[PDB]
Amino acid sequence: APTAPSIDMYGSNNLQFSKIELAMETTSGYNDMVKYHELAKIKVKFNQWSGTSGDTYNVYFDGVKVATGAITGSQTTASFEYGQGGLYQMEIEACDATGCSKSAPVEITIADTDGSHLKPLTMNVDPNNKSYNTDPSIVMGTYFVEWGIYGRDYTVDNMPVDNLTHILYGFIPICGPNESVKSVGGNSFNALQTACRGVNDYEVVIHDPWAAYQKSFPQAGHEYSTPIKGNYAMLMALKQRNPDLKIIPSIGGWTLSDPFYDFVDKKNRDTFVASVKKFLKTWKFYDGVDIDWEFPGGGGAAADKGDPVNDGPAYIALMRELRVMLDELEAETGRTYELTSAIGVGYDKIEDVDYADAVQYMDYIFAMTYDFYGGWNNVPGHQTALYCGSFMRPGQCDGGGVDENGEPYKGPAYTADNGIQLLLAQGVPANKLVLGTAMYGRGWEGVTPDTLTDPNDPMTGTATGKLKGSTAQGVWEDGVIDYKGIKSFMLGANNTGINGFEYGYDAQAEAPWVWNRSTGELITFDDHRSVLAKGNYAKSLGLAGLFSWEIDADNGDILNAMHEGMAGGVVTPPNR
Repeated sequence: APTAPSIDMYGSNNLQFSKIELAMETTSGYNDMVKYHELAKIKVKFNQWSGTSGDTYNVYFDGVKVATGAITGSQTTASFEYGQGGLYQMEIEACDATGCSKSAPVEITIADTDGSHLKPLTMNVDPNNKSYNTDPSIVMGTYFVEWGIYGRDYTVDNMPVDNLTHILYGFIPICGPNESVKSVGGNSFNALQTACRGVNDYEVVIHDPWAAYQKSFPQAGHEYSTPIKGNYAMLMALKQRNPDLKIIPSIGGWTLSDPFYDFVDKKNRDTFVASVKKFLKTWKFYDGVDIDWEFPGGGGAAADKGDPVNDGPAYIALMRELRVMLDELEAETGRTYELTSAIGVGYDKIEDVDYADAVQYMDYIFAMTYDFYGGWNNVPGHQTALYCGSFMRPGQCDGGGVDENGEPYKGPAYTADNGIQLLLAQGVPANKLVLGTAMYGRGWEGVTPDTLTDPNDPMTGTATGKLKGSTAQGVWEDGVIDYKGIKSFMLGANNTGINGFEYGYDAQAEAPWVWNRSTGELITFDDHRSVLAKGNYAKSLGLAGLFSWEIDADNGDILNAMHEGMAGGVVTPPNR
């Protein structure tokens, strides 16, 4: 007396209460599927069927009073709000003037999107990824792709997190013009139309809610009724394991950049910046935002887009206004938020943005020092080289030369160093630049020995088309192959070549190749040596560190070599 509350355990997903409502077993518009609440609504039914009811109840979490209210009669509903996610030991107590009696304790879960209710994620990482003691100042970045969980079968728990400082999550789309998404075929454009139903143009949405939060991952302990699932629940648990990990959503990319070209109208930036603030309030494991606008001024997937007059000032303004917004979130939350961007480094991309201006709002620029050459045409070259290759013509490297038809080069050749120097020369600080590493090759076929102008160098040949292969080989798209695929099908464990491929390296460029003389297949990629050279280069220049696209395509070798090449190095972190 009063009789002790007895808690009705049924009808509340095992006393799991979530700050976020996520539609399950359906795909619909983003605003229909996801609803976040600053306070979780907690409802607990208890009864008291024998004896005295009492007047008032108290709820305790781990022995601390968190709520109070009136006992109704022999069955009451405890009803209150709670902000802090976590697992708690709950007891419900009933009181009158004679005394108090409490229920047995029971575990309650309040789910939040920081993973505060989650144990540290159990990892399953390829043991070929080694341990290193790289100084924590240095960036060690990679992209994890949302769609990597299907045929690529590579999931949040496979990531070598201890070897990473930054995980960039590709990709968050923007609602609006998105015809470039059609390039990918399959259901990707249609999925985005669905996600955007009922969403204002220029607002961010989750492209694939199945992958992001609906799919149950048994390696993460997910059950079908778990309130948050998918990659997102796993990234939440991953940050419980490595609290210093920075996880940042990457907006745009190659096929998702079309809406960016309408940011010349401030009204659209305003709509975008506001939706990003809300996305970050909703999805708390995220530590800022990365803008991958490919590209201010054009030259991206959309041939009918790009304005070299207006896009640069739009990008700068975008950065300015995103930084004002993240400073708000910082004031509101007490956390630190980073603002980053992946950018083209061809001279004709750099010249369209005044980065001396932009960079003051930014923590890091991810210099996309890859995709210099590839299967879109029949011209071999080093796709991710530091320096000018031996294949290049006299004056090709600095742009003063003329091509084979006597026509002038329009600018310096596509190499990582030409791009970095252009950036530094404008006043972009070295400690804000992160150098890109490829975890993939680009490739051709038809490059047989008779096409070569220098018989020692297949970069002087001519292709007949793109490299072809199967997904099991890591060829997910013609002319592109996962690094792990090159290792399995071209290098072999000793790196001396298998399946009729030979290995070669251009010492001047700092760039490897593998070439099968008989099929004419030629692949340009990053290997251990070229990545060690990129780390050396980053050390010499005082760059922020290295990042890579994309970790699912690595087998440990690239990330390991990223680490090895920065051994001993330290950098000054930036300020925004």
